[PDB]
Amino acid sequence: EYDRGVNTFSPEGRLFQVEYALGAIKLGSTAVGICVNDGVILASERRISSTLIEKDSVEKLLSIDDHIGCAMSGLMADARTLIDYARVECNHYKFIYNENINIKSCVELISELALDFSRPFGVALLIGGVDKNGPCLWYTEPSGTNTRFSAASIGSAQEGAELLLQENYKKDMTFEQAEILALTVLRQVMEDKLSTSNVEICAIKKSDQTFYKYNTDDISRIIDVLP
Amino acid sequence: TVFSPDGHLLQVEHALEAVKKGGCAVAIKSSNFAVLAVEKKNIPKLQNPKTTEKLIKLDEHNCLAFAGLNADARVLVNKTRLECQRYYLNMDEPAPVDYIAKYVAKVQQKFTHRGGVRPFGIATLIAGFKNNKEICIYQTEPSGIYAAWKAQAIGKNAKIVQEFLEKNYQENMEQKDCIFLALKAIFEVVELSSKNVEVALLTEKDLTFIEEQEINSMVELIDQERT
Amino acid sequence: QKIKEEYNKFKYDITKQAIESLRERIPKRIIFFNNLVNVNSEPGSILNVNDLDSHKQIYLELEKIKTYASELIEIIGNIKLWIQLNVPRIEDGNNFGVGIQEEAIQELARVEESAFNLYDAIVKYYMERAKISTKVLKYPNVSDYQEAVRELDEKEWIHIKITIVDMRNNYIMLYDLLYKNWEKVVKPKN
Amino acid sequence: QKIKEEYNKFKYDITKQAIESLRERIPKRIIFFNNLVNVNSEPGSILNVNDLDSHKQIYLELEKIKTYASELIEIIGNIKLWIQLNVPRIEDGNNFGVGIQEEAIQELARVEESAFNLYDAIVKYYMERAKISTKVLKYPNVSDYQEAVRELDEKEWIHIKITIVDMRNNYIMLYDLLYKNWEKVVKPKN
Amino acid sequence: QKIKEEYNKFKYDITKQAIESLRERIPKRIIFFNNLVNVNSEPGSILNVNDLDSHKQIYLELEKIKTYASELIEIIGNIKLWIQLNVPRIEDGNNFGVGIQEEAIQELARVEESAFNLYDAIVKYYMERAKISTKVLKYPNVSDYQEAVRELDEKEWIHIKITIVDMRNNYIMLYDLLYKNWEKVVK
Amino acid sequence: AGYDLSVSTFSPDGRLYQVEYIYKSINNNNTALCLECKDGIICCCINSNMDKNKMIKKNSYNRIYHVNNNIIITYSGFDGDARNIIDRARSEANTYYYNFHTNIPLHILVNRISLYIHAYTLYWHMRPFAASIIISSFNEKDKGDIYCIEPNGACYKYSGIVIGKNKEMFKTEIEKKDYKDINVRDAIEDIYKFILTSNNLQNLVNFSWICKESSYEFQNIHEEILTPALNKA
Amino acid sequence: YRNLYDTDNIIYSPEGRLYQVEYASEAIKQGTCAVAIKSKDYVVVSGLKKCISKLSFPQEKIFKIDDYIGISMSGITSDAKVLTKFMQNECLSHKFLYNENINIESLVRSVADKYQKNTQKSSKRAFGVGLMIAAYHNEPCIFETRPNGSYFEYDALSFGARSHASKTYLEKNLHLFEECSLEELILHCLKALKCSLSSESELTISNTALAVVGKNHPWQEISSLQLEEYLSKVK
Repeated sequence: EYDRGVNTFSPEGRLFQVEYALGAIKLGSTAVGICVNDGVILASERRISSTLIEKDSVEKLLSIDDHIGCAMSGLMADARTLIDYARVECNHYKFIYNENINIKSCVELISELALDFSRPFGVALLIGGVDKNGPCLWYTEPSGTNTRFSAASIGSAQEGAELLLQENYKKDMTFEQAEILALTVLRQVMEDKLSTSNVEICAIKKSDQTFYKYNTDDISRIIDVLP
Repeated sequence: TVFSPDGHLLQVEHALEAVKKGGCAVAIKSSNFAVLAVEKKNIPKLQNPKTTEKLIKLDEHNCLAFAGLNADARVLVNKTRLECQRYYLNMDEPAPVDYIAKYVAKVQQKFTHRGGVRPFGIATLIAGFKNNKEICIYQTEPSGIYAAWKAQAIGKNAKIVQEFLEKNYQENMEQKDCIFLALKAIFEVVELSSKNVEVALLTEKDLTFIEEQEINSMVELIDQERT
Repeated sequence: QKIKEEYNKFKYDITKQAIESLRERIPKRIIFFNNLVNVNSEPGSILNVNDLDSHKQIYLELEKIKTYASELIEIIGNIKLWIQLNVPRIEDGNNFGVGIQEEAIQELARVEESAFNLYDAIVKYYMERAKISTKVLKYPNVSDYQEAVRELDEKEWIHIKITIVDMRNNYIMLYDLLYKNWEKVVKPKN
Repeated sequence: QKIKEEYNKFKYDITKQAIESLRERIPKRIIFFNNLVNVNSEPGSILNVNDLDSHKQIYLELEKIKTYASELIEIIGNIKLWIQLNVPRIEDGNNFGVGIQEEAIQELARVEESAFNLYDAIVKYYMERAKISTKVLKYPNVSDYQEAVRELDEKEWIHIKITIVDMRNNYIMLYDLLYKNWEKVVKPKN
Repeated sequence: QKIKEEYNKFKYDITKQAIESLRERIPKRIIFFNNLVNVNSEPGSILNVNDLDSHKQIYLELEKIKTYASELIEIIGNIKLWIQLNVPRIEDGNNFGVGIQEEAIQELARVEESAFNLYDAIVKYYMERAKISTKVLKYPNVSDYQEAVRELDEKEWIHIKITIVDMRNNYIMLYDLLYKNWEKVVK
Repeated sequence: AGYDLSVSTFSPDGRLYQVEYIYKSINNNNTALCLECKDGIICCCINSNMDKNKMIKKNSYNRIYHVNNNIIITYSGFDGDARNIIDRARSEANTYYYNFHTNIPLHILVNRISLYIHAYTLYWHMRPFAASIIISSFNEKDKGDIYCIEPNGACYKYSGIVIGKNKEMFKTEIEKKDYKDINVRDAIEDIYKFILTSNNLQNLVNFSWICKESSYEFQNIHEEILTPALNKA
Repeated sequence: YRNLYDTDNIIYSPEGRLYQVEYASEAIKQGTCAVAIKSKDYVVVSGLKKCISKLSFPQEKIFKIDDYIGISMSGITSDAKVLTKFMQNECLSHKFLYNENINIESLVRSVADKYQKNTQKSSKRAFGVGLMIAAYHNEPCIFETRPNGSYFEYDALSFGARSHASKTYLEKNLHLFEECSLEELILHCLKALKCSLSSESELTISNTALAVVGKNHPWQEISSLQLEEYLSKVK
């Protein structure tokens, strides 16, 4: 093995520290984001320890701006650094220019913090917003390779949650068919019961273009359907 | 600080084991106050003061009780008080606990990410005030994560003492009821003598201590409770 | 194309037997062998020789061992082979899970090697007693030869019971290890 | 020029045999030995001594063993040499694929040497059994010598079947190993 | 599912026996063997031959040896299995404790193999002694064969007592080892 | 065995590796050639890498660099680490032109380029260069002078020198004539005969002489001077 | 064969090779296929995207630098977006400090040193990527780089998983220079991908990005509603 170096090439032609960092995003809490023709829904999964952890004091859907919401996974201690850096470079873009930052011009800069030429970041984000050109949902990796996902999922249970989205996705879906899909997949890959304090989803519609965290009162409006 | 093949860290996972070999500290929230309690052991007939290791002040409305390396706490606290006053000079308001806890957790996170810097081997739990008259007992970690608890304990055997708090923690206790809760956690410290615990009652933005004769009237009730 | 079909059917056929063995075949045998050498016994109440009188008594106990040994080799051989067939292509780095697979096969081969040597060892029992017994027939008054025949059977009696506990103990040490490392044996390169 | 043609022809004819063995000779035998010792069999139905009545029956089983052992050495010996002929010029570094090739030679030589040792083991059976038989003739009432004969046949009977299992398990693990590492066995450095 | 209940009960049932051995079974035997070979004895007062009269005295003593060996194998065997079941899932890093465990496994297996080989070694004693004794009847004037029989008993008596010391010493080193590192073997 | 990893570590006999291994690298890439003539200096380059690509243009892989009007420089070895010295070779000519308003003489350019190549064989953090540079020119009153600066300094002034995969074969063929005889025009035929002996009919070579009484400046061959190539003798 | 000369950018092997750079030159073979054809006056680029999952959109392979200069990376992405930005800023600054277009031959020399200066140091590693700079300034040229500093003004390139199968298609096709046939040139380049596409699979239904640049052509990305009418339906 050649893991002693921070950035050394393998005989088969691949990195090692970046490859080892990819094995750190499959240990945190799961998450799932679904994109539609008029918005984006990001369903997270709260994995609180006990009644001592105050609810709303810990969350997994941090906001980058007023029009861009994102999830996280991996080393949560290092996830509040890229998001804190994305909260600066996005507002710095809103000061030089005046329009909302495009996701493609935001995900490409948040992936630019994976430069090691310090140790690489073991964070796997799920940035999704409605910046321009319709709503988009992206998914970055510790390797810096970004892809535009239509319905992705990160976290511990992202292996069973990925193919489950391929068995229920429809291109012409609505918010009622998205919010149901964003929660019917979380009930399958789960170790607890989907109560009113186990999901902290948020949606960014295309009409108002602003994000809106779903409180515990409106979360009962979707979990009562259960198809 | 280099990644491992499974994805975990090394120094961040080693330094987290250093706080386990430290004195037990426990902070319990209430309605309008937060009584702290730290248990430390000294050598008799020598060592004149209590050394004022724990229950360090940071501002007029803050209280930090470390656990871990007794020598490394002064550097994190003197780098906290320097930012506890730099904020007051740049925002004309006393430093809320939401910013201090976000800062102390940033100092430890900034060290595990740098190159050639030993991570902090301490884990403090800050119990201050927010912008309004709300108390939020935060709790840092050597990894950089933090969460606003309602009752927390750290140090030597921080699991059974944390388990006892889950058994009888009500919503809003009284003054003496909240002290008896933290003072019921002397089961972890040997001999339950009054020369080992050092409680501090932070209340209504005015930090105060508790005399040695008051803890004697409260520890004597444990003798009739341990039968 | 028929061979291509027949081969793929075979890899599937192993996998079925392996999961079936871990969920049913292996736990049932754990409890079975445990009923013969119970852990709650006080020391010395198991490994004694009080109920010990060719040695017709040892034969019946040895016969049961061979049944237990035969079924063990068959069961262990296929589970071990199944893990061997799941090792991925050898690559440089990120093969911590392959290390678990390699360490597991070594331990699996150890138990198989241990049980396999019993068939030769039982022949050794008869071989050693027969040679000494010939000397007793030729020299009936050298008393140490007569003490030697008695002790050899008593030795096997002690060894047989230690063999039965080791059977029980190998199964539990094998089962807990595979259960704990179950995720890396099936998907080792993620 | 006559030596130059025969040598290049030799390397080509071998290369054919290696592919021929992997596409036909080895898989056909995989299904063949599997049809004799099915992985889907219930425990105890393979490795027993239930159908056991010089021992003419054992003689016939060893004759079958000798056929299986002979044909394996010929196929494996040529496949192994073929991998050896495909090792590139020795260079410093970037020879992980050469390590794979060496690893392949290691597994192939281990199985071939193991099967080769059966020829020495069969001689040991007849020599040891005959020696014991002389002792039975000299001392016909010491019953342990007669029990040793019975037990000796049962041990060898089991070993014969474990050998068939060892045949079965080696053939599948070898074919699967080369299949998984096929790109590095042929082009270890590109 | 019925076996699954029995299996968890089995894992629970082991833990009780292990604790019982450290608080009662192992310390009591330490004192037991100590009463036979006191450390405060003057040199030569233990490993001597003054009390040595087939050799019926040696015969009665081996029965005690097999008793001492039996209780040792049974006690250590359950302790060894108990520590094996306490090895955590193989993970990368923070497995310093399995190394601690390995030292315990290495020493526990070593003592068992030593005691197990006594059963084979005693059979070897009688086989060689009987063979030499036959030769004395065949060759009554070669005086060294008679000296060899005498010396063999004196040798075996010495070997018997050092074996008892090795028993005693194994029990104390094992008890002392688990006691000092007790927090890391369990957690 | 242990004393050849870094460059800042010597060997017990006294030699120095990692500056020695480079000699096995410049002796395996595409060769070069440059030799004195009574009329001028004529370089060469034998790019012996046809078989691998065959898709590049005709004269796209040129390896005859020049710092200014009349000083030709070729390579041997790593194409990347050799271009970096050219930038230090060109910038040295410009710094000498700013500070002294004159063309840089060759006996001071090869010294300022030697303390640049050699300077990288000292730091443990940086790796040494992997190129053998040929430097030459042709004065009007003085004859030519070819400097074959190899790695680890050693700016030796040759008169005909080859460096590559056949650095020992052309030396047995360059000695077939003194070359301080027949002009640079007929010397091309003698050069092209050497390449075919030691490998087929391909237009991969690209030489460039410095003097044919053409203002004594650098220029390529021409497309009409390569055509009369004797393919038999 | 002690393999000690394998984990650093400074250590040289006894054969003369530098194995840490040779591993990067092998890292471009683990990328998707790509091919660029140079006509008499037009230059096309056939990039094949890497559709990883079924729901995810395919990754972008063909980029843009200026109106006439367009690249197409083939290797890791983390070392492609950095070399593109450290090429565009070396391109727009030439159109700002001066006013003419950047000379394509003078641009690549500033990109080769971005590889070279990133190799000699030990703290920095080599760029594992292979660029294919396709541009047209006065004459259409198809340049390409490597992790090692090396340049070859090609005429037909290939980089990828099955690059050798497409290399053989261009080795026997030298009739691309003479007859330009822009409408048929893209058919040749699309055939170069189809002849080396995942062991007889289609994957050309708007999943292979195309780009054309020439005389009066800027870096025109071929629209998704134009390459499937007949350009993808020839055979």
